[PDB]
Amino acid sequence: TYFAVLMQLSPALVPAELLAPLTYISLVGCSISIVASLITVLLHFHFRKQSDSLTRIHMNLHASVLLLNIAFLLSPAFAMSPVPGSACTALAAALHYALLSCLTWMAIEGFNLYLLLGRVYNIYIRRYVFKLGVLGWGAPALLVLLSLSVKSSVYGPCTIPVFDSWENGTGFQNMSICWVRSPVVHSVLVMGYGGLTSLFNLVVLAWALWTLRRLREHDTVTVLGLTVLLGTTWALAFFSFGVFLLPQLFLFTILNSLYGFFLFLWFCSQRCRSEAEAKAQIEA
Amino acid sequence: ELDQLRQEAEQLKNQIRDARKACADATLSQITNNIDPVGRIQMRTRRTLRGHLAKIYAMHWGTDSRLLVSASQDGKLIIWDSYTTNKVHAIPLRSSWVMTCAYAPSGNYVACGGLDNICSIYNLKTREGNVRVSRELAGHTGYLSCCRFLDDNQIVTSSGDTTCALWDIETGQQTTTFTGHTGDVMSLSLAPDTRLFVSGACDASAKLWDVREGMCRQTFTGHESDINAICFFPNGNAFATGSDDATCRLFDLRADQELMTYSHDNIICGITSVSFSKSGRLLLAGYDDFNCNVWDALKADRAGVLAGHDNRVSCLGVTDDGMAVATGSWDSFLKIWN
Amino acid sequence: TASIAQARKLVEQLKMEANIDRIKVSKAAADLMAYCEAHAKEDPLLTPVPASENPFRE
Amino acid sequence: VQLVESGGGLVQPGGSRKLSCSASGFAFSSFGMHWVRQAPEKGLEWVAYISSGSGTIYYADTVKGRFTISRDDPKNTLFLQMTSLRSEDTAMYYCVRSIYYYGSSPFDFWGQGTTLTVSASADIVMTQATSSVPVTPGESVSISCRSSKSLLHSNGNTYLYWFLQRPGQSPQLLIYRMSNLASGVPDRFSGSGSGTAFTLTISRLEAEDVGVYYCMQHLEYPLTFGAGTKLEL
Amino acid sequence: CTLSAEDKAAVERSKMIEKQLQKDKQVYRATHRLLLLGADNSGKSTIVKQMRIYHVKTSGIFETKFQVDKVNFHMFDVGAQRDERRKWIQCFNDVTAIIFVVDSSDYNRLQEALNDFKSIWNNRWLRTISVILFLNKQDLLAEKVLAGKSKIEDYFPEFARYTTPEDATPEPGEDPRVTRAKYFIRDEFLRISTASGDGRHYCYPHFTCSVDTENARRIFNDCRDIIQRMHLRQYEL
Repeated sequence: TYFAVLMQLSPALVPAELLAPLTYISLVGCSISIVASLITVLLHFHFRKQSDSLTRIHMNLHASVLLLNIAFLLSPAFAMSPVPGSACTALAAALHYALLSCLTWMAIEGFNLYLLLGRVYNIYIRRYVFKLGVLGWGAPALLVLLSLSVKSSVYGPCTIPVFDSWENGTGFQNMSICWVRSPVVHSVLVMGYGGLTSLFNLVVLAWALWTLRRLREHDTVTVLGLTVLLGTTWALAFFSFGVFLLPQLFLFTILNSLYGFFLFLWFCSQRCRSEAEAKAQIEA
Repeated sequence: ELDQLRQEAEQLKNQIRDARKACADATLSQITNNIDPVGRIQMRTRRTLRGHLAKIYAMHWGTDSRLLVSASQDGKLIIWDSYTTNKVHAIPLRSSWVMTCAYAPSGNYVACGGLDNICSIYNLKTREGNVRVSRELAGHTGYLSCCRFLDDNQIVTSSGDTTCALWDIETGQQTTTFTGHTGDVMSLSLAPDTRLFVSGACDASAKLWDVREGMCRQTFTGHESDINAICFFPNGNAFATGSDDATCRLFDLRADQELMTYSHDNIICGITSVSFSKSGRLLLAGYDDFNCNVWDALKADRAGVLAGHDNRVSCLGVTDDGMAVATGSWDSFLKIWN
Repeated sequence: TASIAQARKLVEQLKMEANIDRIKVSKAAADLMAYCEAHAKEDPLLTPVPASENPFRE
Repeated sequence: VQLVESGGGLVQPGGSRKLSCSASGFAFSSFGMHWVRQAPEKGLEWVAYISSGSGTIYYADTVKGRFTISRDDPKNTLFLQMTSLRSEDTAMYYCVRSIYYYGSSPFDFWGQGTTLTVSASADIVMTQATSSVPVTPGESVSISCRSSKSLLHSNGNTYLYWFLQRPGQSPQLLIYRMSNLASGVPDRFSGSGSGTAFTLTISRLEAEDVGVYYCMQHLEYPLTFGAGTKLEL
Repeated sequence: CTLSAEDKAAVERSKMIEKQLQKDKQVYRATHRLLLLGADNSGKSTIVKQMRIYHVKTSGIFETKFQVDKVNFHMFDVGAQRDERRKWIQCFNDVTAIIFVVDSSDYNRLQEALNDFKSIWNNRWLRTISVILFLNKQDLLAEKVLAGKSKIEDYFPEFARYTTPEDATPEPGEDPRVTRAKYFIRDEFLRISTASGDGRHYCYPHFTCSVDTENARRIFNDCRDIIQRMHLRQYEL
């Protein structure tokens, strides 16, 4: 399956010839991601820094993205015959939790940027990282564990239909991915959440650009890193309309499967810049 | 003439240099070349002491080798039970900027001092449990660099002027003043026999005083940059000196001459604290490159590296029984290596 | 002159320092090495004390 | 430093009574407080203990629920409510100061005490000799005590305390941890122990050392006192 | 448990101490430490007393407290130390800002003030620390340039070859020939500022009169900019 199945209005339309290139694109982008975070988490401990209050949020976002990419690949695995009944209802809950946690952590990064650049002086809270971790993990848990029992016919096996212009008549078989099959949670907890969080990230991005221009009255590499850290390619899941078949399916996948790789690139660049500053302050 | 006695002083300097050369027959390497190496030394942070808010500058072990007083820029002296990693006392200071911290041999008083030109003496053991300042020794026209305790009633302070001062605590006035430096004194160490003490200043010179009349005995000039650390040998007839030349120099009192220099090629950072081991074989120097080095005091070989620190290592002190060495860095961390 | 008053203290101090008997570096080195080798056992930093009688275990 | 107590008097059985300890002259916030009973003829017995910050409160088994302790820090006072006071509680109460750290000396100052009269368990029991030891001034006294459990913790401290109580004021600390001497007592006193049997030796007797000598263990709560050995002139 | 009752109470005492440390860590992090430097003629002692309305003999550090918009600062003045500040100034490696106050009234010894600012700027420890430069007592400069007793060209030769900068925004009531010398000093200091700034720190020039009825909002805004840039350096790549 491709990555765009996670959040969509109801396109369900692939030309049935680009699906195989698309899915393989989603196959390797997550794969190159599934290692990129694993080494990153490795680099954070074997080369532990002074535990900055900002890099902790980056590590938590890396963990959330790694969880999402490790739970996405295993939904087709637990959508096959060897599934003990409701076995992958738990995996569907895990995937929904991972999506919500990643979005919430993006919102947390936006709030941290606002505090660090807008509310410059009073930024210290007792244990800021803990109150952000709870809001980024357990707060998007009071939405999944709440719905696990209430109207429990909400997760479980799902078969999203893929069709060409000929309604896939006497063609191939639709992909099976156990997900949120109730088209009610999929508008209040997945897309509602992604419209509440991505809109906030876009607002903080315009404000970040404005305050960075006023602060400078490279300046582009920092914004390019910021649009990855905040998450703006995930704003691409608002253009699932009929005309925009290519962007919401191909651009979204090719930019968000490699989101873990992009975050690893951000972490590596920040670490190398910190090393450069340390070398500057040692030799001088 | 006004410049006449300058020639006499130069002649005296040449004479003392010639005397030092005449007493120089063989270097320390030539004498200790037939001694087995200490081996490859490993120590780990048995207990790390968290709780300081800002950079730690000064520390001093107590006589009991268990209590450790540490001074930080937030304006606090924390007394740690190193065995159990506890906080016996958290003394809040009047001046946030503190450079020196001492611990009396009797364990009753702790002396702090800094850019306030005040040596504040705090009575630890009082009928009221709070640590109240005993007396605020004043009379220094510069930042106090090192306060050290002779007994419960005397204290030697090296400050930011070209003077050291021996104070009687009870009277509150300078018992004697040692002058003869041409720069600020940055470190001070007392000999084990509580009778002599060496002071290192920013003159690239270390002077040995005598606390009975207040006049210097000998002066040792072998460095190029300022002196930040000083420490007597456990024997009491030699002392080490840490500088910003990336060199640690061991001098001896009886020969009045440089004995040995410790400096490796890939070390270009200064030394912030030097302490000998109980046997005197290990010279532990905490450098500016986030770590400490344990030199062999009789071979000039880097025979050990202590790694874990996130910033500049500021204070470094061994215990009286020699069990552990505590290094306090600028990242508010004290590490007890063993 | 004000400067000669400070200058005449340095000559006296150097005269006091010069009249000091200095031993040979070989003798001082031998004594220092003797002290180092004598109290070599009583140094936990040289020989790692076993984790049964050093108070910084675990 | 002084600790003045208010309360006490005649209370009918089954009633309730509030006793207060006002501390003037030291830092009440950093010090733990204890309550110690003393019967009109018998010895001492530990009652309750409150720590710094009211975060660690302990009681004796005989007073497990009847009494409750409460420290009011801003005005430097320590109250306790006494509910269901039976005739077994007709004892004088002492507000005992304490502090705990490395080298600290618990049980330093004892308040004068108030008399509360009511009208008509694997503890570490400590045993002393008979409360009658004839000793004359200028000699050496050799009081002895025995513990049911070895008080030598793995740290290396034998949590033993020897107190003195003159026929007048409240008891005062003499030695703590069987070896360490108190802040104000002379050097004539000494303590020697092996973990189970302990000896308090007075190398020279004066007229001011007459009184009753009390024992304490501090290995674990509750704190057991002992009958007490009396010196007579 | 595994440890004695006395050790339990010692651990409780340590916990209380850590609680107090947590309580005053908030105050430490909220307060912004500020260093204050200047020559004897520069009226830093006048400033640190004139701003108090809106808000020991050989003592070394004098501390001034003031809060603007519920943000509290802590200015430290060094008063009783020697001429060589090479050693103790490293204690100010973490101060938010340095306030260098320069007397612009006197024309002589302005070169040594420039040299002092240069030494402050190029110090190894003081790198990555900005400077809120205050050209203090502009009233005396305005009075003296109209007095006519002394001339700029006697001390500085480049004044004649210096027209007024185009970015100047002076009050129209002042003589346009006054602002020439008023901004000449600022340019002279800013050359030293921009010689080796290179992005780690910047100078924030200002002109301050005797009282000015307000001088803390400039520090508020400047420190806001400094802390904003410090925070932005975490994302700089």
